[PDB]
Amino acid sequence: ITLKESGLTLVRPTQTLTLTCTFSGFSLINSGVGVGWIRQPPGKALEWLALIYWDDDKRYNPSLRSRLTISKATSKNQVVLTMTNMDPVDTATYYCTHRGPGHNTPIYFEFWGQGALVTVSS
Amino acid sequence: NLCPFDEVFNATRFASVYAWNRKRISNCVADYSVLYNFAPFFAFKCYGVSPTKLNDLCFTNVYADSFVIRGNEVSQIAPGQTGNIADYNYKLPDDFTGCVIAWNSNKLDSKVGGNYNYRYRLFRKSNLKPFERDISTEIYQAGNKPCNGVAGVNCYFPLQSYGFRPTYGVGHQPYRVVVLSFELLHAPATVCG
Amino acid sequence: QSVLTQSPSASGTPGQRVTISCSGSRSNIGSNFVYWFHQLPGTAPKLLIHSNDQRPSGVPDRFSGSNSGTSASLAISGLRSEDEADYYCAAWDDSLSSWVFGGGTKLTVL
Repeated sequence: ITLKESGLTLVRPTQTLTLTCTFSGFSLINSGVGVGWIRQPPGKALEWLALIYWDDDKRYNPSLRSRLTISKATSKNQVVLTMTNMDPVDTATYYCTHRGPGHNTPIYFEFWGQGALVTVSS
Repeated sequence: NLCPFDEVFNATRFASVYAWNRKRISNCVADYSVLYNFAPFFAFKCYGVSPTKLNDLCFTNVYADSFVIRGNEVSQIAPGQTGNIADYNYKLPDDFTGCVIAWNSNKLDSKVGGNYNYRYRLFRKSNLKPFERDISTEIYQAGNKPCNGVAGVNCYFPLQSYGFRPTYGVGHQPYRVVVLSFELLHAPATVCG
Repeated sequence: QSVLTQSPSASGTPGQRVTISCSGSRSNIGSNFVYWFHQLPGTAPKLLIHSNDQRPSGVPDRFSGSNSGTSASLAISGLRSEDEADYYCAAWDDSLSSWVFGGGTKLTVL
């Protein structure tokens, strides 16, 4: 199971961020499987952004809702995240993570991507 | 030629109990020795037949009914047992002949925060006939003319969700259940082996 | 109440047993499962313990988890030199309806 993010890493303020998590080893048509996004500023604690189950249940971080949109392209086995109105405080690393089944309870964040450092400046 | 037991037991997305999913299985060489390798089978009981003597008999037509219910309600899937899901959204006759198979699936159906996608009928006018399915979601009757899909003195709504989470006790965890129905009288056998 | 707090430093020494605390509230840590991650300099974190007591395949035995009321603890046995890294809490908060994390602990062996 592998994940990899991609997109534009540098963007000015008042523009929009787009990211694309391409994965391999599981399909978002089975039961259980889901994909989420987690950002981490440089030298701070982790932060949860959004999540999308296999039946298209788009959970969002409430404080960051009204700004985020996550969607899937299952045919291409890829997920797209979009966040408008970026700011210099949003410079961070963004991981795309995977939630599959365990042995008696669902597993969450078992596998991670490799990050994509995103800088918001001029 | 084998028949799809690996499709009804390994289905991609099970159904909710109020809209259960029937399927027919005929014209194959049925092998019941694949089921045991599936799960510890929290519930495996047979009416009118034994599970070990299953691989040598011949049947007329075999139906398979799959859906998902709660933990402490699996006991209601049996002939002549009165309850709430055996009363409003799935009833099987008192002359049943077949088997039921239920295994715990908290691994794949419980979302963190609540899975409000598996619902069940809570209100109906009269109990339903055996092997009957209804899907209409009409608003239920009240003392007085119900409101309109809104709150009021009564004016309730029929369906109710489940809310599965990974921390619920075993009595409230989601269970997947599949029911096999056979026929044996004057059989120019169509499925066995 | 809605944010988990951890002490920043552990400071053990090889071949010893240490514990790492995580204090929550009635709403997040006391009514949900508590995860425990581990994050090394210049690398994505890596799961250590889910469901308060279970280890994903590929984790040594020395890591143990414990939940008690509105508190959580991680017990590391056989402390070694390949473990000095950040350790994080994680829990789903129903009142906020989101995942919340802790600050992190250093745990540099001597």
